[PDB]
Amino acid sequence: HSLTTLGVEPSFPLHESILKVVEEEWQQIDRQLPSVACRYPVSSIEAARILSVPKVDDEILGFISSTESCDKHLDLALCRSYEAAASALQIAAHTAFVAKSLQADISQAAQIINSDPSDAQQALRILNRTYDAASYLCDAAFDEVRMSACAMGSSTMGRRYLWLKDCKISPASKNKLTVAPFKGGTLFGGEVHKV
Amino acid sequence: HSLTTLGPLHESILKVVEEEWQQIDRQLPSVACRYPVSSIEAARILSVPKVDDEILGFISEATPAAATQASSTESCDKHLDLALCRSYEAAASALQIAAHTAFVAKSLQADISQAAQIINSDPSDAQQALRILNRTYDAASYLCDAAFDEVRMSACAMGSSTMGRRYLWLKDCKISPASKNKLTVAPFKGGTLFGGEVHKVIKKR
Repeated sequence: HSLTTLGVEPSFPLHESILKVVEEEWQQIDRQLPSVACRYPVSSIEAARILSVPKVDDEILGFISSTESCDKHLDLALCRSYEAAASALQIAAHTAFVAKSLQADISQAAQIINSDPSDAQQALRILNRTYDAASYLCDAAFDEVRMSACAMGSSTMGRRYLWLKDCKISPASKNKLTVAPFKGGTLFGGEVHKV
Repeated sequence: HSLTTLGPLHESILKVVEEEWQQIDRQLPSVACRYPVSSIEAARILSVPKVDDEILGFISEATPAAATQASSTESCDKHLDLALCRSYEAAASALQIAAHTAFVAKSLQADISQAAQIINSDPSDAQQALRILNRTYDAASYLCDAAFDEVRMSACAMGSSTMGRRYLWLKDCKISPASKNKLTVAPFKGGTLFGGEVHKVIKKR
């Protein structure tokens, strides 16, 4: 009857908690990306290499060794976008595995319930596991949301530096415009009183 | 007990990522039909932010013009802006999918408990529980599908990020334009920005 878990026990409106998650990440778009290493462990050396931010080949660096400040900021933005997306992928990968196990468990319980509705205790034990898996999936979905919000914030931060790189305004005004909170809609939000 | 749904796990995930990476400079697939979202709020959030005319006008007026320089970064700049826009869009799409995933996950858990109560009370209602479980079975496959779509969107974002960085790092790289073109459009393989193609143009120490 009352199962239990250690976790959370033509229009599709956006959930209010999703909006809140996005808005809070966007209050400070230039921050470190949350690690997902402990909750969504990467399952292999291959995935591991493919998930890490790709390095600039030494071969290319050999042929290189005042927008340099811009160049570093743009690189950082792109690196964070990649990192936020890699994390979302790691989570999605975990979700796939869980969705699958949950599916196998449902069939199992169905098979028990069918073979004479009396082995309730067994089927109810299996359902208790599925219920937990469902809670986990809902939590994983909110983590995916958070990562997307971070990726969107980094993209935005990058475009802010890019669009201000050639105009002649004090570093103060440029910095103010670049770190300002983001609300979606427009790139700079709208510092009406720039001067 | 015959459950059904109308339409190498790790291997499958790798395949999708690799397929998207064969052409990193490409338009993103739409999620509007499969993962529709509504509200003035989500519309503002999901669309790539645009530069406002008052800020754009201000930037322009503060942008000096003359002959001299001649080295207009315009090209590179457009490539970088496109990469960051695509990164935003790929992420926003993954967000729409995630939103649906939260909804389905929560619905699935309410159904599981409903089935639990049925078989907990008078087990005789086997067919009743089976119909509830048949629905949870579908929701679970939906979730697996959504997870693969999220993986796809993430791979696209990573591809776009990598494209942006290839243009950024080749900018002041003292190599010919033909070599730069080749490295930039090469398939992305992970590990390094140009790995898999780099050696075909520059040997290592």
